[PDB]
Amino acid sequence: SDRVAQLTIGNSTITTQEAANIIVGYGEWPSYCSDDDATAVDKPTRPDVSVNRFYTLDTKLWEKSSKGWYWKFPDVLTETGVFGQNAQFHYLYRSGFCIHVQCNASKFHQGALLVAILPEYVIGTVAGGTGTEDSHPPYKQTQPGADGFELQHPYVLDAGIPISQLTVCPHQWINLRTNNCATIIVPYMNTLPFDSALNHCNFGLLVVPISPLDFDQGATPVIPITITLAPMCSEFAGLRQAVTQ
Amino acid sequence: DRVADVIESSIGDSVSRALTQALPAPTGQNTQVSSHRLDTGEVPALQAA
Repeated sequence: SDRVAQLTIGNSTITTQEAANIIVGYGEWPSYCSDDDATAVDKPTRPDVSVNRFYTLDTKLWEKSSKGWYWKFPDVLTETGVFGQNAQFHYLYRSGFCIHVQCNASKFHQGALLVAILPEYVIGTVAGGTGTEDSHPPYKQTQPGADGFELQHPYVLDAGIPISQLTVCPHQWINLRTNNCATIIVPYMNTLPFDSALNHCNFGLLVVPISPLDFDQGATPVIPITITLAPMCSEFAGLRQAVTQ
Repeated sequence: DRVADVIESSIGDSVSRALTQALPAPTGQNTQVSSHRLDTGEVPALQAA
């Protein structure tokens, strides 16, 4: 009664028989915005079930040489579903998330993925190699939406910070000999009650292989990793027309 | 003994009428909940500058 679990939100239900408990980001469940914390004077929309549900957005293939991937969050879920819509029509957005990364293999396979939540995950460039050029990461890299982006220098999280310390962030590992999925529940985290789901990304989801995937030849070599996230306590205010970016 | 219009004659009132009072404004005014109102007769939005 700790390795098996079921997550049910909206009209979606995730099952898992090898999970390793659930992490609750910074030990705080997602809440709605207080009356004294808010400033936007208009009564917000709380679609509830139409947006607070499990969107299974992407699948990556883990290979004996994969570097790792990340997904910026507020964004990843735009354009997809009713959530996407409310995020485009409204200026202000607010919401916590239930992230469930899954990836299974056999008892004869081995490997270990680090799954973390890095708030305000600002990306940096290699500065033209030498460090004299003041380059900047492109829209395609800082806000990749679904499909995420692949890391080029995971050791420093493409941002000059050691991944060795990335665990001071809500994390969970996917050790194949132990489990087959991670489950983080992040609350809304920003220095503001609401912000634009479009141009600001509250945090990134990191999935990095720290202990390389490996298996004797002959065992199914296609080992996918699938991301499934679900917004929680979604609130929207500041209604205008629909906006893409 | 008097002439009436002299007993009334409000001439000499040193105090100013006012009409408005000063209230405490330590913080900005709060916003209370509102709901839809579909009714004839009450038109807040209509003014006369």
